[PDB]
Amino acid sequence: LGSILPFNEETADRVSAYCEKNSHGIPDALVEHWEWTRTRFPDADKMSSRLQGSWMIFTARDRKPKRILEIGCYSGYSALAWYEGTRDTKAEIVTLEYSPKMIAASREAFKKYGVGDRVKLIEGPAENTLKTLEGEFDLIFVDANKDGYAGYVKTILDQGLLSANGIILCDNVFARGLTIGPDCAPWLNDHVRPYWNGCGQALDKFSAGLMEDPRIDVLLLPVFDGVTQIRWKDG
Amino acid sequence: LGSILPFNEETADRVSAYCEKNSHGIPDALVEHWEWTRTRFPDADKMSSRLQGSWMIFTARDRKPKRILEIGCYSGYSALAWYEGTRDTKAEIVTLEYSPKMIAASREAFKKYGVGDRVKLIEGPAENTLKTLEGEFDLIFVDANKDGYAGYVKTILDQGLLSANGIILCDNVFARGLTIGPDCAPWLNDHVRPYWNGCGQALDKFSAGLMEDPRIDVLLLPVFDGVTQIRWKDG
Repeated sequence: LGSILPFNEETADRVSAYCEKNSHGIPDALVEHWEWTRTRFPDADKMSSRLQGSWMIFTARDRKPKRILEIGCYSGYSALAWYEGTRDTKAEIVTLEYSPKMIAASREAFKKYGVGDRVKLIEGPAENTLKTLEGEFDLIFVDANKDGYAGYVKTILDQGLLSANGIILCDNVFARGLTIGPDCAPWLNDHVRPYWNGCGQALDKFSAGLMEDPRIDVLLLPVFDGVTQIRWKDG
Repeated sequence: LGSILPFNEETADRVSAYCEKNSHGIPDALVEHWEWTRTRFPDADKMSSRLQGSWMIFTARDRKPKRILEIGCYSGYSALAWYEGTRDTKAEIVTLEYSPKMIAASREAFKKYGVGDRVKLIEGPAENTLKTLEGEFDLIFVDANKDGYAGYVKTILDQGLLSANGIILCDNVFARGLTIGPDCAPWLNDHVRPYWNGCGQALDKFSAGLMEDPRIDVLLLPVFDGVTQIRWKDG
């Protein structure tokens, strides 16, 4: 038997709002950023919910990571979540982004937000800029091109970019359900179905490959759009 | 739009099985106890998958708590998961139960598994026994009587049973969706619906009440049957 409650669209949305009502919210400045991102960007679908911002901030305050790595910055929403969750420690936040528009968008938001230089944006293809990083990170958040997740994790592990007691959090691993199977997101609009199906197929192979890597513990958590947790096996 | 993917019953079960297939499984000895629990208590109407077992183990290996408290032992499945995930740190596990058949099942299981060295089962009304505990716990798992959650958490916080860096995880907070409202679980078996509706009312009052406590950060995570994370507010 299963670990997922079945909801229709209306009710899933309603239960999300219930979680937000009954979870501490994100700071006002991050709400304003979120609303702005939604207003400014057509592809604003790539950005998390307010609840997910709460989850990122909770996670940071709980784990207290010393360095955070983020693969995929988009409009900086999640970077600013990590920044908020780490004010007491002034953790370093390294975030990688490929898209010139998102790069500009992010520096813009980061500028505006008043973040100090502990937030560092590195520009260029992540598969390459990842390889150049020094040291190790306590929390790594992966949410860039879905067809690149397998490569990213491989580089993280190979070069020891994940600290001993760190975790990798990979986002959107379900591809709305299409990671599991083509008939698993019947509600998707026709114009985005080819995209999610492509992602789903790549994330399926990604997920399978993780199970073949004897260095790590893997937990695919059925929350949000699917979150894979990865840690170094103790073992 | 929200943070929860909509799935019909069939598809939700398929996605659940996908998560199990693509997460490290629980040990053979724990699979055996899981089977035993489903047989001995076939009317349990209990959500406790292998995946949740994987989650509990991953969580303990990750967080490395020095001591674990759980309120609601049932058949000892979760206690044994905690045991597995804390093998190399020798963590103390204190579990509270009041049902005589559950106490019986758990003692038999704990003896068969050989986990008595560091699993301590405390018998009696958890309301009262919880208050007798001393020290602090790094991880607290609450899954007992749902009308009790508010009183358990208040005792935990008032007596400082939660360590500074610890977390409380409260399970089944959604009551199958009925916490959010009576129309939120149309798939549910009507023979258990009065029961879960009653739980849902209590858990709604519980969730609202958590938001009024200035001492804590709260996140209601839409995973499994609803998991509330609680920590001390910084700080």
